Amino acid sequence: YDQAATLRAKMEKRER
Amino acid sequence: PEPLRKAEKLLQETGIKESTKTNTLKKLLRFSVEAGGLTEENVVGKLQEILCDMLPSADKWQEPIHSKYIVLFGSTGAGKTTTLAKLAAISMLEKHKKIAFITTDTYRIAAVEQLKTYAELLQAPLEVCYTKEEFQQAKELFSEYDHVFVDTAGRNFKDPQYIDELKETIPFESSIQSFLVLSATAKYEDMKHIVKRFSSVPVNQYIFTKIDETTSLGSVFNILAESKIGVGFMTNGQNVPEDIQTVSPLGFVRMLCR
Ligand SMILES: Nc1nc2c(ncn2[C@@H]2O[C@H](COP(=O)(O)OP(=O)(O)O)[C@@H](O)[C@H]2O)c(=O)[nH]1
Ligand SMILES: [Mg+2]
Repeated sequence: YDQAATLRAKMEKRER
Repeated sequence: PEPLRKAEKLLQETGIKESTKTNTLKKLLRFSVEAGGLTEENVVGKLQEILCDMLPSADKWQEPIHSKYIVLFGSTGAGKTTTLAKLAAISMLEKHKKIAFITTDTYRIAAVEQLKTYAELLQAPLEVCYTKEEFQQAKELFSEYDHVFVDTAGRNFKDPQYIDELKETIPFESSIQSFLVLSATAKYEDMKHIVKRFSSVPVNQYIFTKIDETTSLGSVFNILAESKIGVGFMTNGQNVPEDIQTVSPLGFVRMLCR
């Protein structure tokens, strides 16, 4: 819950 | 008049200005009286073409990001920072570019934290600049990068000292694309003035924000009609990085007509 939720998720995935 | 009563109705719902509304019916009427017959069906098409012809040519819309430095400036609270983040996210993630930030917004409280937290998420460096020199310096550090997204403090640009302030902080000499940012929720008479004040600064594109937030786009049309440049982006929500999009003059006019 954060206007950046999606972006955060995208960066988490990159890291993976 | 038959379908022209309908066309008159459309124009009503869009928030266009009277002068314009009228002059559109003139052109419409003119064309149709002297050239074939228009149905209740095919009006809208012709109508939209006419409006579209009042907007800058398409090659002046949807200019892509190429320049090294990308600057947004605009009204207070319009969504500049949020939009900068979106733009940057696209450059890195979708287009795979080396990006970095400069912010110039020392004035408003937590504006730096704001952009910082975006830069941290994106794992990009960020320089705060109080002066053109610092900015020029920052340029040295970021010489190895593809794009530097530059944020700025929103001001009451009706008053022109801030135009001065801005000009005295940003080197527009550079490889730089500059976007004027306005809120789709703003009154035309307000924007009109802002755009005048920005006359002495090299704006490349408009960005209109919060189109998700307004009932009519007539006000925005009205501005664009009196402008030599088109719109590079529009924003339609608070979510980064999804809620951004681009439009062609036609695509825009379709939105105008519900
Ligand atoms: N509804 C809507 N809200 C937006 C949009 N763009 C930005 N906002 C919000 O407007 C508020 C202030 O935005 P901000 O980027 O801080 O404005 P700035 O001072 O010009 O940098 C924040 O809540 C943003 O999430 C948009 O396109 N639509
Ligand atoms: Mg800001």
